[PDB]
Amino acid sequence: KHKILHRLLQD
Amino acid sequence: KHKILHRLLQD
Amino acid sequence: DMPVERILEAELAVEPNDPVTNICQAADKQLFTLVEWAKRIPHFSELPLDDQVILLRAGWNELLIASFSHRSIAVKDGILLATGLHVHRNSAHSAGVGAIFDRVLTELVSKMRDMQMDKTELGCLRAIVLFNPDSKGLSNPAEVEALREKVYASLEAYCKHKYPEQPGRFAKLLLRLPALRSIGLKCLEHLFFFKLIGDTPIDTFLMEMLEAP
Amino acid sequence: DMPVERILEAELAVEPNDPVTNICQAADKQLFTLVEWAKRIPHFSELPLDDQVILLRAGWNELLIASFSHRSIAVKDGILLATGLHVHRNSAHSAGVGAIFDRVLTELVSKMRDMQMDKTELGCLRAIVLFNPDSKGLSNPAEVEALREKVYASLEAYCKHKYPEQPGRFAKLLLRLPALRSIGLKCLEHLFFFKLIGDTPIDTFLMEMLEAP
Ligand SMILES: C[C@H](CCC[C@@H](C)CC(=O)O)CC[C@H]1[C@@H](C)CC=CC1(C)C
Ligand SMILES: C[C@H](CCC[C@@H](C)CC(=O)O)CC[C@H]1[C@@H](C)CC=CC1(C)C
Repeated sequence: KHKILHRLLQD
Repeated sequence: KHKILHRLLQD
Repeated sequence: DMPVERILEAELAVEPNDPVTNICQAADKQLFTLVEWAKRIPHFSELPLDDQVILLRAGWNELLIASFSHRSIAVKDGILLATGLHVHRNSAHSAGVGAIFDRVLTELVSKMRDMQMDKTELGCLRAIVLFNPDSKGLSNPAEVEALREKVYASLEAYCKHKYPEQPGRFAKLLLRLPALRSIGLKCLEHLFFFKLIGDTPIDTFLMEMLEAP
Repeated sequence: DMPVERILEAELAVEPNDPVTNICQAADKQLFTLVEWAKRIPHFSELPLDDQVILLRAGWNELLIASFSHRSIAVKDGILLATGLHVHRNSAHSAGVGAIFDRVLTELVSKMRDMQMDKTELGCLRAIVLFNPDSKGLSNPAEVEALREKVYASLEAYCKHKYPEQPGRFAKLLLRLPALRSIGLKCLEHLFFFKLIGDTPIDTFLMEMLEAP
């Protein structure tokens, strides 16, 4: 869904 | 302009 | 100078097929009562007439939403209109306005209920809303800001004295205002649509509130 | 447990032809920095990942507006972007967005300036915004409500200790949040229009924030 946000929040 | 409001507020 | 007792008196003085039609009819009727309420709030009637108009045009929807919300505290999953009619969320959903109705229930009514917001508190929050110094066109914003300040000063004192065991109560009340602002704006968008599309009779005072500016 | 010192540290850690294009470009860049800010707010990264997403998607625009507004305190009639570019109201007006720009100046920047809102205060207000328990879809609203409560408790203590001669300061800070909510909503409407009409390049992260829900 919200791929950039998820990636930045992961770690 | 806003005739009902003015009238109710007057007195 | 801004006695919570006068604010409470104002609240007390004013106490009473399509749910959208029934809500809009009730809002129109409550706009008359709103004017009478505002006049009972200390120092409001001493403002210039044009500023009284500005403040009521800027705040009417938030003021009416706060009022029906607090009236609805003991209602399960619905609201109570000043006409005495109860509107349930099922009816709102079946009319196409379930989302905004659910925000009202979840962000306002249930929260008022959960903290047992009292009528003095409701009254003060409404007075803060009424005295909105950001309203455009005000002849003297500073004067209105000063009145807002006296109200929240009195509210905090009331809270600290009435509920000393809840030191966050004052902040909790003020922090329902952004929700109230958001919900009021969304309700206005809806009303403008009902007007545009013609799906709902809109009475004269409500209609006037929807007029430009 | 929610030390204002950690909140201040978060603010400090993150400090740096069409004005609409320049503002949107800057907002996209600041969304990356926003994520890094939120991670430095106590207990935020311990929330479930889905809830971190919900809170940032719900709050990003208010959080970015608060930040540029406070950054702009010493600017006459304009704002300062994180890119270092100053945008004056004349330029906003000449681009068709003067009304919303003027609300930003009048309701946020000038008011922050007038009261000398400090960075700890800004940081706490932003943390309150971030921890918005009304955000839809939250796995545990109560947990977020609890975090919001700890932040405002710490803010009040900070204010009462730092500015004991201003007993209304705490309320004054919280009462800029309804304005911030309203302005953020209007800015979103504008962004959705720019997207619809194609009048402005919108970068990938900003675009993602505009995606459904
Ligand atoms: C903005 C008005 C003001 C209502 C006041 C009355 C409830 C008066 C009273 O009976 O206390 C409500 C508007 C909403 C909403 C809430 C219910 C569903 C859609 C609307 C129709 C858009
Ligand atoms: C919602 C964004 C977020 C801005 C953040 C940056 C200023 C980032 C930074 O440089 O701090 C602003 C949107 C507005 C407005 C304010 C200026 C005129 C129209 C908009 C373009 C709709």
